[PDB]
Amino acid sequence: VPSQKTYQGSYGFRLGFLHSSVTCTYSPALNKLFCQLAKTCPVQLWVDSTPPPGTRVRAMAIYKQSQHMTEVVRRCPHHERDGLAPPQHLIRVEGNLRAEYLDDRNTFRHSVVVPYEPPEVGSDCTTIHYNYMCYSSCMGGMNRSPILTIITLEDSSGNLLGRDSFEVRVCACPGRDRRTEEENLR
Ligand SMILES: [Zn+2]
Repeated sequence: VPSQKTYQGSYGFRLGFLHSSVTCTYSPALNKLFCQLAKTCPVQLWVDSTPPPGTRVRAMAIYKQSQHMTEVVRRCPHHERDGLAPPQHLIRVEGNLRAEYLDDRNTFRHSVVVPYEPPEVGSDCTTIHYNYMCYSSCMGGMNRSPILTIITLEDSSGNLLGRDSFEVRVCACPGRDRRTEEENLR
């Protein structure tokens, strides 16, 4: 099972989030992103030093709870029904002409990878636009089992260079749900 532990590594890799009728909102308190289905989720990649050419960025979802971490996160039957992302994949990347949709031969886990690109002129960070294609309610079962998105910075061979992660709740009312959860967190 993929590790969720933060690993800034040698390039000082870490994620940043943007608040984007709320379609996508991030709670620092809960280290949790709340977003609507199939809407743009801007995730920022920050590094202290530019990684080597050929560096890649992979996004993968896993269940948070240890008791279900061996289960593969995938879309529900209803939702697995752009000609690029396989219908079974929860996470899609929007606006990248080099996204690769992968299925691990041994674990059957899904992931989407794009080349790492240095911040463009006029920016201090690199931003990736993710879309979540199924609701937490579809994937969580009775006791709403939460999922985590794990983002890894990798070299051309797949070797780990850095990792960061966040809980994600894909839901109809991101704004309301965040308030409810932060409320309960108090
Ligand atoms: Zn679904």
